[PDB]
Amino acid sequence: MELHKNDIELKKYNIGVAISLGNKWFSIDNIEKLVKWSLLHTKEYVIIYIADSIKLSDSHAEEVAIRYGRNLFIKIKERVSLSFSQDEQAKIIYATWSDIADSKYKEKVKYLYNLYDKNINFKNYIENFVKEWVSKEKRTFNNNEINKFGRYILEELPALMVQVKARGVLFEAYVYPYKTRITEFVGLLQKGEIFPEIKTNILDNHPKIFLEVRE
Repeated sequence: MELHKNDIELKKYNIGVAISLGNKWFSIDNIEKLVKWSLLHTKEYVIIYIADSIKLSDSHAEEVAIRYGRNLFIKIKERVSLSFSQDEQAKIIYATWSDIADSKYKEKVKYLYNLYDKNINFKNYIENFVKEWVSKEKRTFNNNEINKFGRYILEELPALMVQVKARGVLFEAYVYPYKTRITEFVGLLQKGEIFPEIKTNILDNHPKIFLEVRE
């Protein structure tokens, strides 16, 4: 379980663990290993949050937090309190969607929402994103559901792109087991190589660092 870079063993960064809820790789055991890896390599804190989710709330991410995320976090906490010492447990921050989606963050989401409504090339590219995901599944989805899912990605996009605070604590880097179409998309966005208007408006030359960590 190692990094797939000298600043990492110089422990320059706090590390987030970006959990994909319902993704088969994110067993409790694989989460515990990412948390162990992060505690060893982090500057100080490890931030655990739900990074995506592929009506009790107008915000999809918030609905995921209240319906499933809490019970996920309860299981992670019990596992950690058996696997790690009290002083290591003190370094872990369980960041709900509310701890992340502060004022500044919601302005970034609203910029993306309005771009998704007023720019058809952006809507279409985000929608084509969803279609390739669910082309991999047996289940089928209409165009209205596809357009709904596209909005849901946008809610999580700033957290992948910009360095943000979880309950007062900046984390510059996050770990994820493999490159995805999303992490490739974010990489182009941060460079201004795709939809340059987004970098100009919502990003700021401290880019969120993606660390690929797996067995």
